[PDB]
Amino acid sequence: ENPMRRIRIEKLVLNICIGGEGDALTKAAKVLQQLTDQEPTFSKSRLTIRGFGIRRGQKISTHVTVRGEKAREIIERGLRVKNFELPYSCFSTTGNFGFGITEHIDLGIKYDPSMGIYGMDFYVVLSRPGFRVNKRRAQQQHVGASHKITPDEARAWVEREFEVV
Amino acid sequence: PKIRYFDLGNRRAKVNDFPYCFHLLSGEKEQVSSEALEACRIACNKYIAKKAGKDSFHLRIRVHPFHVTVARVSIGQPLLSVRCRASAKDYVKDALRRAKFKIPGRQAIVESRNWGFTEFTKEEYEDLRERGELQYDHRISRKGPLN
Amino acid sequence: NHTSKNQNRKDHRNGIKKPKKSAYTSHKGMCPKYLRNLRRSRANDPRQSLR
Amino acid sequence: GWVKVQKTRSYFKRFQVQFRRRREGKTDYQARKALIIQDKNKYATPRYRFVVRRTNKDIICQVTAAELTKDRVVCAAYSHELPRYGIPVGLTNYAAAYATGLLCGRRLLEKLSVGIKENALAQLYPGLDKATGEEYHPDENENEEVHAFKAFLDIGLARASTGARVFAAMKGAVDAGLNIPHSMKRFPGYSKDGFDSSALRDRIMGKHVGDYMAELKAEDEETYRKRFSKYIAAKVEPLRLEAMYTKAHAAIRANPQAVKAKFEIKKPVRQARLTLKERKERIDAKKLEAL
Amino acid sequence: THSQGYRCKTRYCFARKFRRHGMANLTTYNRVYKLGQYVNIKVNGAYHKGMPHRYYNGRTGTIFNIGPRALGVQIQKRVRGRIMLKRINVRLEHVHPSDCRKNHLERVAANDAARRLAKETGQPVPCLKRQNALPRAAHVVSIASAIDITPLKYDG
RNA sequence: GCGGCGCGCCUGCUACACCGGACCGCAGGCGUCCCACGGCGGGCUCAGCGAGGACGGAGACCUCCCGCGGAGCAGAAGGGC
RNA sequence: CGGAACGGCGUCGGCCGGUCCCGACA
RNA sequence: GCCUGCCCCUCGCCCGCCCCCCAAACUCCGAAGGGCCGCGCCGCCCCGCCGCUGGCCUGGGCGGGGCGGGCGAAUGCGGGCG
RNA sequence: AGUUCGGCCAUCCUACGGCGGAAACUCCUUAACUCGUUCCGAAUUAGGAAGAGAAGCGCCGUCAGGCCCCGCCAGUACUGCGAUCGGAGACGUCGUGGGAACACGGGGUGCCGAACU
Repeated sequence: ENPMRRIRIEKLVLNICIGGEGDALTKAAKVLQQLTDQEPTFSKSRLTIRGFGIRRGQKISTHVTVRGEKAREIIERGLRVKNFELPYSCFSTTGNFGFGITEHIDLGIKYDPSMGIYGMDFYVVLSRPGFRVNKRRAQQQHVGASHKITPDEARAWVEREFEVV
Repeated sequence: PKIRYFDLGNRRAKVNDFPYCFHLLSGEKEQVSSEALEACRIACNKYIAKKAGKDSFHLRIRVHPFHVTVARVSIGQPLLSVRCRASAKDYVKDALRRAKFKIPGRQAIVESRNWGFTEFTKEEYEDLRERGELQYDHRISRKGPLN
Repeated sequence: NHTSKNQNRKDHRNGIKKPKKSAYTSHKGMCPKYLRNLRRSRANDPRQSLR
Repeated sequence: GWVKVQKTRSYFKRFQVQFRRRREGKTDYQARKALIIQDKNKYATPRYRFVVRRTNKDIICQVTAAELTKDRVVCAAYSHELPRYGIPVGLTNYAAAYATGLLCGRRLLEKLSVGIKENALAQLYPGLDKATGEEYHPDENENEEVHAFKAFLDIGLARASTGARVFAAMKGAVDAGLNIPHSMKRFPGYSKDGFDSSALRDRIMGKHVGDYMAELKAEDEETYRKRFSKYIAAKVEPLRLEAMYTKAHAAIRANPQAVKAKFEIKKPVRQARLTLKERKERIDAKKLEAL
Repeated sequence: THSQGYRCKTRYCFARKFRRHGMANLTTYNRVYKLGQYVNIKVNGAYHKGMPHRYYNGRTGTIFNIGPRALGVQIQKRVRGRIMLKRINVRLEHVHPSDCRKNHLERVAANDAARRLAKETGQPVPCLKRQNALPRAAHVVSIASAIDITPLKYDG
């Protein structure tokens, strides 16, 4: 109930992973850039499994980080696709949660004949004010137990913000 | 390795069940062939089992041969320790004499001054039972968190 | 064939010879800058041996 | 559900704690190893340094020589001492870091030339009379008999970037006469081989804040009431910024000697440690309730 | 022995201590070493450059030269019959100051200082010769609270 | 003789707490490879547990965690970080 | 009586246990 | 036992507490025993000199003069060099 | 009291649970520039100041783990120097010396200088 202890959304990583197709990955990274306003970096893998074109450095996945209220807007739209219904398991040990969309068109972005349907992974990070104690270059210290966001507290916050029961 | 089984008979028993342990304490510093170690366990197991039930006796080979197989034995190291309920108290010594003839050197049947598999002495173990402090499988002690 | 028995008795026959007084105080391996400055200090007032 | 614990007792014994200041994240010992190192032929000749630290409140500038059991500060200037010289707000500013730097250099030079007279540190090294955007090296040109003091900048864990407020102090000490090795690349104004004295002059006069104040005045007055609230209490305006800074630089040169200010000591009612009898009761309390 | 590299048989000596791994404390670099001072050379594994050889570990010697990054130490090595001065250049980290002569310096200070302190007071010069332990004196001891002792039987 | 190469060299043993100590004694190596796998400055933290998230699983991917190195640093081995 | 595990109701000397004038079916 | 099903229990498995024996190429620790260096000149004070070092009147070395104090572990024994 | 720079680097660590902030420090709040992010002002660079003890942190507290100090282990294990000392040996005495370790029980649980407020 402390004003310096209010759960807020750290970010939204959007992860789209394909196999070895030549342009399937490029158009998808582009498909995220429009919603995000941040150019999604291409995050490759270092394991070559036969998979479907999977290799070391084969542009396996695209991931983009969106922070602030501009990402809250995206999170709510993705939750409308899930019918504002998330399972209990979606909350993590550290209180982080996630949900997933099947089609870029689901968010309402127009289907383009050029842009095929792309599935995405929505991962939402939950951080209270004063969590940069773990990240500051100078005087870095571990976040304390009370400040760390527990899963039970996290579940209550989601109903308060995105109205998903 | 000739022997892969060292604890024999009643491995799944409980502490306090059998009071008198008997150990063939070695008196020579030498090496005992793994083959003799196997030979003395089977011969000792056969005698106790003929005499009394397998449940009564827990026979354990004390030293596992590692040297390459042959075991480096030292003065005052037990050879075959067996704890038994008083139903089987008398038989173990004559089984342990067969063990003495399979193993070279001077070895002596030594009766334990405690329950054998628990170091607490028979008097101390009796005191432990009266108090109820002993934890069945070590010392409950006064350390660790209180809650 | 290899053996070092009698080596220590042979070494101690009249050995344990110390290095020498010139060795302890020598200008060998010393810092060249130290050596140059030392010569200039010596070359003045009483220590100067210059004619 | 059932797994090994990474923080094992064996791990606890084997772990070697890092240095007290490394555990605090405060200092890099690799950086301080090359900053303080001297050839052993120089012996105990002092090797001074110019540690500059930036706290959210005020920039701390310290001239320190390291010693066998301690670090000795010959002279220090904190930005809380800038308001005495006429710098009311924005103590953590580029122009204010230059002003902390000028105070540090002048205070040390005056304290080195306490009464030397001939070949005095103050007279032999005046330094730039007024703050400009040019480059002046105290060691270069004027020299001999008495050299300018030498220190090495200790930016600590700051990143070495162009327009850094930790580099601004270096220019202020240089412009007081303390010699710090510099390259003017990490200073505002450097590209190709052309360095803009005007860009260094702009931030050293505070024009960059001056512009922000005007931008808010036209874009949103209400933000100016909130973002620049402290400035409004002191009535400093964008046009004044540059002239105000220069008078404050002049006062720092004119009277750099230190004043003690106001400090206090409060010993708190800290929860205290307990005796052996006291803990016997605490252990007993858990034991009696357990039954 | 079929291989004789510079670091043969150095697995344990050149190894760091149980909880000493990392970088050397800055005191070593700050420490001042003067010409002719006694230093003790103990190789530090972490600082590979300018390392001494294994022989010159545990050896105590005098600084022949004081240089920039490294000092020069002379230690006397026994080869066959002769003992020959080896002038070695060692990095600052490997060399630490010696307290071998510290006792003499303590005794030398007391030797002159006690003599002056007594010079003002009692005239007889204080003896300044270390006597090696010496025997026992008259020494009276109480018997009244004595304990009888008897050997205990071999219980087994 | 034959085979082996204690024929030149390196690591850990043997080696019996300075050093030096043999064996057709004990495990392995070296004859190269790389203008980057170099020099230097900067930023960073590595393996992995955990627990979470379209296709997703045995496996591909991305996150908050905790991580004394359990990773890496060309190739033997041992130190080193 | 070079010699080993292993024996001896050989002769000495021990070290620990039970019965022994209540006399080791009367 | 179940429309069936991991809806029914059991050992393995996973950890946890333990425990029996181990090392040449394992070390929390750690001997005996060895190695190395020291045991006479201390202070005080003033300069001199140094293309060497320093913000400096800072050093570091190397010299000279005074002025105080002394020979400061046992035992045996003249060494040194060609 | 607290800061900045340090020296020894756990009595200073780890995990947890309390307590506190006058000042300090942090958190925090924003990109107009400077600067800054395989993407992301998260970090970083700027420019601040409405908050705030929730953390960080400063203190306590754990029959906490570790880390440390003292016993004891124990004249024990080994081992130096002798022995026509026993023993078929390999092993153990005896004389004269030097003497561990794990456990276990008790007790602890950072200190130092420089500048500053």
